[PDB]
Amino acid sequence: LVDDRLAGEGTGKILGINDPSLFWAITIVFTIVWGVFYVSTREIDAASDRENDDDFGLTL
Amino acid sequence: VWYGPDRPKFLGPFSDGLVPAYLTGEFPGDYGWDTSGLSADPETFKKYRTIEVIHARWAMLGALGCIFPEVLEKYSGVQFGEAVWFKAGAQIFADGGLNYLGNSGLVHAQSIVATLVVQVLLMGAVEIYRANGEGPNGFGEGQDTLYPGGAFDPLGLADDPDTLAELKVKEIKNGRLAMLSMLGFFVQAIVTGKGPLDNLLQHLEEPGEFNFYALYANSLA
Amino acid sequence: RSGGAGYRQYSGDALWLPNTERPAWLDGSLPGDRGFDPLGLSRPAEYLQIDLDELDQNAAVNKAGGVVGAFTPVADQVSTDSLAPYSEVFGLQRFRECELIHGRWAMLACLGALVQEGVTGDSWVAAQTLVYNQPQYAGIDLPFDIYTLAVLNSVLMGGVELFRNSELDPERRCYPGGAFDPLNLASDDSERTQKLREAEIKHARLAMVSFLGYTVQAWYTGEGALGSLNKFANGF
Amino acid sequence: AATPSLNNLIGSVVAGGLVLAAIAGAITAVSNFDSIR
Amino acid sequence: MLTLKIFVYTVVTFFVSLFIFGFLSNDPGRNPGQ
Amino acid sequence: DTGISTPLGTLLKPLNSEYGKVAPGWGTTVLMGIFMALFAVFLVIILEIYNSSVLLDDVTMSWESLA
Amino acid sequence: GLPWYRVHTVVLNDPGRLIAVHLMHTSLVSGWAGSMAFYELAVFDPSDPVL
Ligand code: CHL
Ligand code: CLA
Ligand code: CLA
Ligand SMILES: CC1=C[C@H](O)CC(C)(C)[C@H]1/C=C/C(C)=C/C=C/C(C)=C/C=C/C=C(C)/C=C/C=C(C)/C=C/C1=C(C)C[C@H](O)CC1(C)C
Repeated sequence: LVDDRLAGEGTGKILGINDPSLFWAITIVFTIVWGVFYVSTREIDAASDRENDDDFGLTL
Repeated sequence: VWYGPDRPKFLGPFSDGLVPAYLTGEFPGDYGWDTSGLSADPETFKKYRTIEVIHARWAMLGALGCIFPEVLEKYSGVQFGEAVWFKAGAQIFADGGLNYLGNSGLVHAQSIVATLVVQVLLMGAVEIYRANGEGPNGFGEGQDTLYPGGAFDPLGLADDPDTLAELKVKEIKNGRLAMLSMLGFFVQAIVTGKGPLDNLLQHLEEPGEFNFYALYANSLA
Repeated sequence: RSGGAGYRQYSGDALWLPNTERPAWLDGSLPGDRGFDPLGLSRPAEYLQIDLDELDQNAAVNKAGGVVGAFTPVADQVSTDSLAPYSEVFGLQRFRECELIHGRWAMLACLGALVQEGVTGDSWVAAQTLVYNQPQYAGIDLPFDIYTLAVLNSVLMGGVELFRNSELDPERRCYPGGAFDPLNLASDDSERTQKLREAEIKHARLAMVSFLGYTVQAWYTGEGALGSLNKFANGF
Repeated sequence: AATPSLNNLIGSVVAGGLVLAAIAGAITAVSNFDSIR
Repeated sequence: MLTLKIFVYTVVTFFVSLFIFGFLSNDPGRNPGQ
Repeated sequence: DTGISTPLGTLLKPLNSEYGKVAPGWGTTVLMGIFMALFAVFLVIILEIYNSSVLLDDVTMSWESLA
Repeated sequence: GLPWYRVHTVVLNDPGRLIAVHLMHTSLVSGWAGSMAFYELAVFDPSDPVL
C-alpha cells in the first residue's frame, strides 16, 4: 500500500470501537459524569420539598 | 431498611424460622444467616465480624488486583511480564525482574527475599497498629478498630452517622461479593488454568459451549 | 573544673564587630541576632501617603495630590491575602522567613551538589543539561520523558509551596513543626529549642554563602564543587 | 586587549564626568555662596 | 487520526452524558408551576 | 458602591492597595542615578561599536561576522 | 460639549474601561496580523526562492 489509515469504515464495529482506547474514553467520561450526578441526587430532589417515595414524580 | 427487625434476610420469604435471636440487625450485612450457630457467643461474634470485614477488604483489593493487570494487557498497550494473577509471582525470577506496568524503569524488583523482608516489616508494623488499636505515638488511639475514620477517611465520606450506617452495608456487600468471586478466581484458576478475564471472554464467545459443564465437568472425577 | 586557663572568658554580647552596638530594631531575641544590619533593611520603615491626583475632566482645575500624612505601618502581620500575606515587605519576621527558606534551600543544594558530583562524576552545572537530554538519577535512566517531569516539577512544587503559604502565624511559618518535627527535637520552648534554632541559621547562612561560592567558581574556573577543589590543589 | 580607540572612549567618559563634576561643583559653590533668605 | 478519534469520542461522550444525566436530575420539577 | 466582587478581584486586590504610599525625601534617587549613568555609558559603547568609532579586535562589525 | 480630539479621554480615570479599550486595540492588532498573513499567503509564490 501507499499510506496508512484506520480502515474501520464500513466494518460494523460495536460503537465504532476499532481499538480499546475508545472504550476507555467513553467509559471513563460516563463514569465521571455519573459520579458527580450520583453524589448530587439527594440535593436535586430535596428542592422538591418532597421525599422520592413511590408517590414522588410529576404526575397528573 | 438494612437495620432492625424488618431488614432483608438471606432466605427471602422463608427466612423467619431460622433467624437467630442474637442476630438482631445492629450490624451491617446482617441477613440473619447463622444456621451453624458459629456466632452464638457474643464475644466470638464480635471477632468474626472483624475477620469478615478484613477478609472482605482484602478480597475487594484482591479481586480488582487479580484482574486489572489482565484487563490492561488485553485491552491496552501495556505489556506485563505476566498479566495472569496466579502467574504474577514468578515474574520476580525473570531476567529483568518484576517491572511495574512492564516498564523497566519502574520498581524493577529482582530479589524475592528483599520484597518479602520489606513486606513483613511494613505489613508487620501496620497489622500491629491495627491489632493494638494505636499506631506509632498513639496515632489511632481512641478510634474504632474496625472503622477508624479520621486519617483513614480523608474525604470525610462518613461524617454523617446515618450515611455511615448505609455505607457500611455497601462495604460489606461489595466485600462479600468480592470474597465469593475470589473463590471463583481460585477454583477457576485450578480447573481452567486461564486468567479470570480469559474465562469471561470464553463464556461470551459461546455461552452454551464454553462453560464449566461443557468443558471441565467430566474431568473432575 | 572551672577553667579560665587556655581561653579568655570575656563577658559581652557576641556581635559582628568586636565593639559595636545592636541596632534598636535588632533586640537579640531572634536566633542568630548578631546586630548585623548596616543598611538598616529591618529598620521599621516610615512612609508618607499622597492624596489621589484630581483627574476629573468635569472640573476646571485638577491639582495633583499632596502629602495627606506620615504613617509607619505595622510590619510582621500576616493576613489571608494569598498573594501578599505580610503587611509590609520590610519586616524583620518576613525577612527571617526569607532567610530560613533561602537558607534551607541552600543547605539541600550544597549537599546535593556535592553528592551527585561524587556519585556521577558530573559537575552540578553540567548536570542540568545532561538530565534535560537524558532524564537519569544515580546512573539509572528514569522512566519519564523530560516534558512530563518539567510539568510535574512545576505542579508538585506549586502544590508544596501553596501548602506552605497557608500558615498565618508568623513564627509557625518559619517553624511549622507538627509533621515536620516528628522527633520533637525543638517543638517546645526550651533552651535546647533556642540553641537548635541558633544552629540552623548558622548552617543556613553558611550554605547560602557556600552555594554562592559554587556558582561564582563555576562561572570563573568552569568547574563544579569537587572539580574546583581538585583544580585548586593542582594549581600549586 | 584594549585598543587605543577603546581607551579614548573610556577617557571620553571620564572627561565627560569631570565636565559634569566641574559644572555641578561650580553651581553648588555659587549657590551656597549666594543663597536666598 | 486515532488521537483525533479518541478526542472526539471523549467530547461526544461528555456532552451526551451531560444530556442524559441532565434530564435524570428531576427535570420535570424544573418548572414555574405550583 | 464597593464595586463588583469577583474571586480573581479579591486575589489581585492586595497588588492595587498602596496607591499613594511613598518613601520620604529622595529615597533611592541617588542609587537610581548611578544605574542611569551606567546605562548611559553602556548605550554610548554599543553606539560607538555600531558607528565604528570604537574598534574592538574580536568584533568585525560587518556582514562577514555571520560566518 | 467634548471636542472630537478628547473623546477617548473618558477612560482616563476608569481603570475597568481602560483595560477594555486597551483590549480592543490588542484585538485589532492581532486581527490585522492574522488578516495580513492570510492575504500574503494568498499572493505569495514559493516556487522560486532564489530569483
Ligand atoms: C497472600 C496470598 C497469596 C496467595 C493466595 C498466593 C498464591 C500464589 N502465589 Mg504467591 N500468593 C500469595 C502471596 C504472595 N506470593 C508471593 C510471592 C510469590 C512467588 C515468588 C510466586 C508466587 C506464586 C503463587 C502461585 C503458586 C501457584 C499455585 O499454587 O497454583 C495453584 C493454586 C492456585 C492457582 C490457587 C491459589 C489459592 C491459594 C492456594 C488458596 C487461597 C488462600 C491462601 C491459603 C491464602 C493464605 C494467606 C496467609 C499465608 C496469610 C499462587 C496462585 C508462584 C507463581 O506465581 O507461580 C507462577 C510464584 O512463583 N507467589 C509473595 C511475596 C513474597 C506474597 C506475599 O504476600
Ligand atoms: C499609545 C499612543 C497614544 C495614546 C494611548 C494616546 C492617547 C490620547 N491622546 Mg494622543 N498622541 C499620540 C499618541 C497617543 N495618544 C501621538 C504619537 C501624538 C502626536 C501626533 C498624539 C497627539 C495628541 C494630541 C494633540 C491630543 C492627543 C490626545 C489624546 C487623548 C484623547 C485621544 C482622543 O480621544 O482623540 C480622538 C481621535 C479621533 C477621534 C480620531 C483619530 C483620527 C486620527 C487623526 C487618524 C486615524 C488613525 C488611525 C485610525 C489609526 C492609526 C494609528 C496607528 C498607525 C499608530 C488620549 C488619552 C488629546 C488630548 O490630550 O486630550 C486632552 C489631544 O489633544 N494626542
Ligand atoms: C502567545 C502570544 C503570541 C505569539 C506566540 C505571537 C507570535 C508571533 N507574532 Mg503576534 N501578537 C500577539 C501575540 C502573539 N504573537 C498579540 C496579543 C498581538 C496584539 C498586539 C499580536 C500582534 C502581532 C502583530 C501585529 C504581528 C505579530 C507577528 C507575530 C509573529 C512574528 C513575531 C515577531 O517576530 O515580532 C517581533 C517581536 C518583537 C520585536 C517584540 C519586541 C519587544 C519590545 C522591543 C519590548 C521592549 C521594551 C521592554 C518593555 C523592555 C523592558 C523589559 C526588559 C528590561 C527585560 C510571531 C509568529 C507579526 C507577524 O508575523 O504577522 C503575522 C506581526 O506583524 N503579532
Ligand atoms: C455466613 C455463614 C453462617 C453459617 O452459620 C456458617 C457458615 C456457612 C460457615 C457462614 C458462611 C461463611 C462463608 C460463605 C465464608 C466464605 C468465605 C470466603 C470465600 C472468603 C474469601 C476470601 C478471599 C480473599 C480474602 C482473597 C484475597 C486475595 C488477595 C489479597 C489477592 C492477592 C494477589 C493480587 C491482588 C494479585 C497477584 O497477581 C496475585 C495475589 C498476590 C494472590
